[PDB]
Amino acid sequence: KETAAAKFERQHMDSSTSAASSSNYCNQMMKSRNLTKDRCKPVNTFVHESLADVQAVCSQKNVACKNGQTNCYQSYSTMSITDCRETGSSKYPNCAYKTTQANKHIIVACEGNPYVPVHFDASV
Repeated sequence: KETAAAKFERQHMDSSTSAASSSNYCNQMMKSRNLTKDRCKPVNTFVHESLADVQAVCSQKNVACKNGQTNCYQSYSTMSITDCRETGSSKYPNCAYKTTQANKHIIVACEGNPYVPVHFDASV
């Protein structure tokens, strides 16, 4: 169940806001995107740009993925993102996340035809 493309969208797309609204943004979003169901996903980034703009990164700067895969791409421009990271007070099933707002390049791995993001590698 769940294509890689749809999983990327579920984990990493939030085009409904221009930026994280409150310090509770990550706690709410990690839960509601089902990333705290069987485990506290330790780290996860949301992108506040249109899906088209994020898909377009698959046609931007070809770079190495962190594991050495050759199908990663860095956005030419910076993007509004929110980094969500599990904090010291976090213990499944009571997950607790630090919310970190930022504007930076995203790096994604792309696959398929249509060639779309299937993994969030990093931000810089």
